[PDB]
Amino acid sequence: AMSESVPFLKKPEALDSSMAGYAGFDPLGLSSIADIKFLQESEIKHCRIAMLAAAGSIAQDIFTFPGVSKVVGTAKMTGVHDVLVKQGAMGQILLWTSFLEVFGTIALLETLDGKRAPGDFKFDPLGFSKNAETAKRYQLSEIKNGRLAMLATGGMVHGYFITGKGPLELLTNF
Amino acid sequence: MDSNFLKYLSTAPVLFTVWLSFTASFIIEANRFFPDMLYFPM
Amino acid sequence: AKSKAVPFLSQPEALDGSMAGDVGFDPFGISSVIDIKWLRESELKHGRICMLAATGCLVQEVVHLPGPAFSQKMALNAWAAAPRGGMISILVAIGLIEMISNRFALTATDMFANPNRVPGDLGFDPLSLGANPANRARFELSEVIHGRAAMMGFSGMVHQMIVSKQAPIEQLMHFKAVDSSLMKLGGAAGNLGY
Amino acid sequence: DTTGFSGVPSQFARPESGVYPAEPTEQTFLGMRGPRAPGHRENFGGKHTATMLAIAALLWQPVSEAGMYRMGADGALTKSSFSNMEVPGFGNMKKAPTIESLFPFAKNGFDASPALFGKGSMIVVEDPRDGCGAYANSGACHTFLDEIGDALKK
Amino acid sequence: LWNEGKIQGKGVSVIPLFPRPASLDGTFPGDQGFDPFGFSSWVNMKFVAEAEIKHCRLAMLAFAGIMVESAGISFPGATSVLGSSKNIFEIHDKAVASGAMGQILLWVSFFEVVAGVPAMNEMLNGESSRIPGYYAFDPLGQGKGDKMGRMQLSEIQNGRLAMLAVSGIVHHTLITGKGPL
Amino acid sequence: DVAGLTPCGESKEFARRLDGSVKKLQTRLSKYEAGTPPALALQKQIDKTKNRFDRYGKAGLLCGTDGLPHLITDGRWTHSGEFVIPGLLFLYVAGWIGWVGRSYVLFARTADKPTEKEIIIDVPVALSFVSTGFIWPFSAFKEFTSGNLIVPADEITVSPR
Ligand code: CLA
Ligand code: CLA
Ligand code: CLA
Ligand code: CLA
Ligand SMILES: CCCCCCCCCCCCCCCCCC(=O)OC[C@H](CO[C@@H]1O[C@H](CO)[C@H](O)[C@H](O)[C@H]1O)OC(=O)CCCCCCCCCCCCCCCCC
Ligand SMILES: CCCCCCCCCCCCCCCC(=O)OC[C@H](COP(=O)(O)OC[C@@H](O)CO)OC(=O)CCCCCCCCCCCCCCC
Ligand code: KC2
Ligand SMILES: CC1=C(C#C/C(C)=C/C=C/C(C)=C/C=C/C=C(C)/C=C/C=C(\C)C#CC2=C(C)C[C@@H](O)CC2(C)C)C(C)(C)C[C@H](O)C1
Ligand SMILES: CC1=C(C#C/C(C)=C/C=C/C(C)=C/C=C/C=C(C)/C=C/C=C(\C)C#CC2=C(C)C[C@@H](O)CC2(C)C)C(C)(C)C[C@H](O)C1
Repeated sequence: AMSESVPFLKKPEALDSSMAGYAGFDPLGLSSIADIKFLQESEIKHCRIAMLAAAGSIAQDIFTFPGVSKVVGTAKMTGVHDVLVKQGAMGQILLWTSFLEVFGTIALLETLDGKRAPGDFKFDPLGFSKNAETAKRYQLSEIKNGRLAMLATGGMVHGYFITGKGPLELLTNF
Repeated sequence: MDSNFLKYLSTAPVLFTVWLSFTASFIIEANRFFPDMLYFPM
Repeated sequence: AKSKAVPFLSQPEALDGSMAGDVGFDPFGISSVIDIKWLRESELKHGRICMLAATGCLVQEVVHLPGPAFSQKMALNAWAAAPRGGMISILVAIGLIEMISNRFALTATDMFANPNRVPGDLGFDPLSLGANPANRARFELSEVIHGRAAMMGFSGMVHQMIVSKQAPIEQLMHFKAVDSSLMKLGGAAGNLGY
Repeated sequence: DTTGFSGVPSQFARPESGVYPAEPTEQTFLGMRGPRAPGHRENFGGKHTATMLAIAALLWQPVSEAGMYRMGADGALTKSSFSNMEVPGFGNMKKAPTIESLFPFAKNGFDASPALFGKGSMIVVEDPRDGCGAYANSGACHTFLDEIGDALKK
Repeated sequence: LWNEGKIQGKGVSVIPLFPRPASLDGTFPGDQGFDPFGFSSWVNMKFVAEAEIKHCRLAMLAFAGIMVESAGISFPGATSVLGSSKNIFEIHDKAVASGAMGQILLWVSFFEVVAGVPAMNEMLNGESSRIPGYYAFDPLGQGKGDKMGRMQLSEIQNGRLAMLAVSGIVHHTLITGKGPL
Repeated sequence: DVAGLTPCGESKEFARRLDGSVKKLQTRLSKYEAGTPPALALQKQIDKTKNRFDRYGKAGLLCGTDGLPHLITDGRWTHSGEFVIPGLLFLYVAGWIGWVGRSYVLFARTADKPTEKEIIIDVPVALSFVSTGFIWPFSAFKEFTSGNLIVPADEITVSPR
């Protein structure tokens, strides 16, 4: 048993193909250190938050909701955060996500108990995961897109620090 | 080190002299670095 | 039956290669007079304190809590500038941690009374990172080595702050060699005092 | 014999309890491994501690932002302390203890926030390197590596 | 190939002035006695073998880089931002000042942190049976018996020669003040 | 202030004590040349004398008519650093020494020859005991309530009357 993603390394002995997004990639042996269900839930959480963050960067560059331009002007990305901490916007977001995270704490503790799949909040209002094969295709897809957006978000915010522009106008200029 | 010489250094006059020489020495050092402590400073 | 660390000396008894970091290094034979369980408790305790302390010096140089009372880049100045009430709060909290974590078995005569008690093992694993028994041996080894390295490193940092009145990495980046006129070592009795 | 610092109370003629509880293995997130009562880790285990810490961190957000927020002529909000509210029925005590007495951030000048650090009293992050390199520097910046090079060429 | 008995293999001493020690084992690639100070008696043979192959590969790549940067050959725009000189030391110093050397340092360090240290730990513990220096990096074919017989020997010798030659070049350039080619 | 005494920082007789003590040293310094070892020594003494008087002046001590600092020991908290706090430090050390010596005497009773342990001390066991003394108040009080500090009156030898 050698890793399919890193061939000169051994299989990481806590990862199995029944997981979503499995490529045998754990060279530092972290899946042996922490509990794997915690790591999976942390990965999906990071994935979804970063997908929202990347889309928000793109959309914020394209358009902005009515009235927002007056309160926050030339500021963009991290720059708006400080202005919107002065107003009540950021605090209200923190409050409602924190409310959701209390139940997510209870959900994660049930996951570590072994009664819930990681990332399973059973949220499927529109019907997409009716069929099993499509559920698997979506599960692999959502981890893949979330990973891509994790690196994306990283790149976008660091480009903002370097240039002061942000993702779309950084494409337009330079 | 020889166990009989260590048993000699464990005798009462040797330990008494060493312990109170050590005691005398850190009182002397404490009064060298911190002299004239008439009161607990507070 | 010779020591591996010190090849010309004999292997000290109570050192049998079972403990992590056991390389046979006991030339003064402290383990023959003091029980090895107490010594490993003291080694792990010293090392953990130092690991935090070394990280404390480096991070305190870089990152600060807000306020003028916490703006001391040089760590030896932080001791005096940081609020006394909170520093003595730290000391009292440490004392309560010492009595509870040891379960009122603190004295040399009473600690390890329970045969279940293990040197350095206080039951501290909040996130169960030592749950896997495959990782147990190298974790024990790397904890012992990190502790030893950090004891030596913190000793160096404190006495280099004494010699050079600079925080440690700022000392590395604005380095100045010893004049030798200052910081004379000894000399209290050579000049007969004064 | 007694080796010294052995720790067994029977080798030092000390009275022991004679009761040495069996050591379990289960752990709690903000607690320790040790002898508990039966059923203790099922009600006050990791589930309890994580949920209670989560609720305390959620309820910190109103508490850290506590104050009397009132509107002026426009929608502009003014913040006031809860001391300014006067209770009407308790004799000579006119102002009354509130949540600002258990969490007095303002007196110590803390500017508490839901994240725990506000604009005022933000964490301070500086750069030790001081805008220069490891080696081959010029000016008011002379590293340890530069002194190694300086000594080797002299 | 292996050429056991003639070169490499076992019982071959390239400097008969030093007898071939019995500590040394005749089963490591490019191994031909040559152990004067008796290091193989006590060192881990796999660790020093991996270290020798890795030092060989840096030496070869460094030789290739020294020759190219001493022939004046460059990538487009490299000489615009870096210097136009061909002194290897000055190019290192200005590529440090440009951040290019920091980027190479970053990615080489990342490769060691996530792949070099696990490959070392597994190869020395005895959990993976990876031969020293192997990273399954054979994209352009050239595998089979020749790779484990003659090519293995070629890598070890060409690298030892590259080590000697690069040490030679850097010392000669420093004393003369002038580079090669 | 307390008991008609004067704080040492404003008593004029404390000031005359300091001035006379420094003139006594300066007239001895007037017989030596500048860089000599007796001159350096006397200047170090003058600095030490001035430091001591300055420190006593700012410490809250109360000088008498004589100008010498007096100690107030009635229990008031403004003067606790003169008897109450040094006394707490003493009782901790003294109780430590007593607890540690008692623990060694009880260990030595259970030995092969109990009187050989007291003229030839078992230094590892005795150092084990000297380390235990830091929590002597709790150890000694628990010893008391568990009926192990005090022995009953009928296991103690007494005179016939
Ligand atoms: C990590 C996620 C993240 C974070 C921290 C922020 C933070 C912020 N955004 Mg951005 N934004 C995000 C995602 C994010 N956004 C997404 C996903 C979009 C849409 C593609 C946008 C589009 C957007 C615009 C257009 C604007 C902001 C603005 C702002 C600022 C004020 C908040 C506001 O009114 O936003 C409004 C944002 C929204 C209403 C979109 C919220 C998206 C939610 C998360 C979708 C969730 C639905 C999903 C099905 C889950 C259902 C819940 C269920 C589980 C119960 C603040 C800087 C404003 C600003 O200051 O710009 C200068 C502004 O004009 N955001
Ligand atoms: C009985 C509970 C109690 C109470 C009422 C106080 C009250 C006080 N403490 Mg605290 N303190 C306590 C326990 C307590 N302390 C304990 C147990 C410790 C030891 C760990 C400390 C250590 C401590 C320090 C070091 C300082 C105080 C300070 C203060 C004063 C100002 C607080 C302030 O402005 O908060 C508002 C500010 C905050 C909420 C900022 C919080 C900063 C973060 C959370 C620090 C990170 C903690 C860190 C991870 C610790 C881990 C170790 C721990 C687990 C053992 C206030 C008189 C400060 C002081 O005296 O200033 C005048 C000060 O410098 N305290
Ligand atoms: C003459 C040089 C030489 C030789 C004989 C080998 C031989 C080998 N290597 Mg090594 N290797 C080398 C250089 C070399 N390597 C260098 C410099 C690097 C760093 C980039 C590597 C990195 C490397 C890895 C990471 C791994 C190997 C492995 C292997 C083995 C299998 C691969 C194979 O057979 O393809 C070898 C094919 C060739 C040598 C064809 C020739 C290509 C030439 C050398 C390129 C020349 C570049 C350029 C033109 C420079 C000249 C101009 C300059 C002066 C300006 C084999 C033992 C694998 C192994 O089994 O390890 C034990 C493995 O996993 N090698
Ligand atoms: C550590 C042993 C020890 C202990 C716990 C006590 C305890 C006591 N003694 Mg005894 N005593 C001791 C040693 C000890 N003594 C020795 C060595 C001598 C000979 C000098 C005496 C002579 C003595 C007299 C004459 C009197 C007491 C009295 C008392 C009582 C009141 C406290 C006091 O007056 O202290 C007084 C202490 C001394 C006069 C001498 C103490 C000398 C040193 C400081 C202590 C011994 C240190 C010992 C070597 C410890 C080694 C420990 C090591 C092996 C680990 C108390 C019962 C008094 C009493 O009966 O009151 C009711 C009293 O009148 N003691
Ligand atoms: C999921 C987590 C991912 C994390 C990924 C990041 C971490 C990955 C691991 C990283 C491990 C460390 C790698 C380096 C990181 C920082 C890179 C960096 O830019 O560094 C920063 C510094 C340089 O800093 C430079 O400063 C210049 C201005 O002066 C530039 O303008 C830039 O600021 C910067 O490039 O790097 C060093 O100082 C390196 C010193 C040398 C280190 C070894 C060099 C290679 C070995 C050969 C040396 C032989 C010496 C022999 C004896 C000589 C005696 C004199
Ligand atoms: C495991 C931890 C290891 C710790 C290692 C210690 C590192 C630092 C040690 C000193 C470094 C170099 C010293 C040169 C400095 C030096 O030698 O100065 C010399 C000084 C005496 O002064 P002189 O007579 O040399 O004056 C000379 C003239 O040139 C100047 O007037 O020697 C001492 O006595 C000082 C040390 C105190 C002696 C007592 C120490 C306390 C005793 C405690 C019990 C014993 C502990 C061990 C005692 C040795
Ligand atoms: C409604 C009342 C109540 C509240 C609001 C509350 C809040 C929190 C918070 C909130 C920030 C944390 C972080 C927390 C954590 C722990 N609680 Mg909990 N707790 C409450 C009730 C009880 C009882 C009755 C017990 C208990 C225990 C523990 C143990 C130790 C277990 C061990 O170490 O084995 C830990 C770590 C047991 C105990 O031993 O306490 C000494 C025990 O019997 N708790 N608790
Ligand atoms: C027990 C023992 C061990 C040990 C150990 C050791 C050495 C432990 C040391 C532990 C330490 C250093 C703990 C530090 C805690 C700091 C706190 C809580 C800061 C609070 C800041 C506050 C409240 C504020 C404020 C504010 C003020 C007032 C006003 C503003 O202008 C500024 C500001 C906004 C910031 C170990 C574990 C190693 C092993 C073994 O088991 C034995
Ligand atoms: C175990 C446990 C967990 C945990 C945890 C924690 C808190 C782990 C943290 C561990 C840490 C902080 C380790 C730090 C080690 C420091 C070292 C080795 C420094 C050595 C310095 C040297 C050699 C030097 C030097 C220097 C000198 C003298 C000269 C200077 O001029 C310069 C220089 C700087 C070079 C958690 C809580 C997560 C839960 C889990 O369930 C169980």
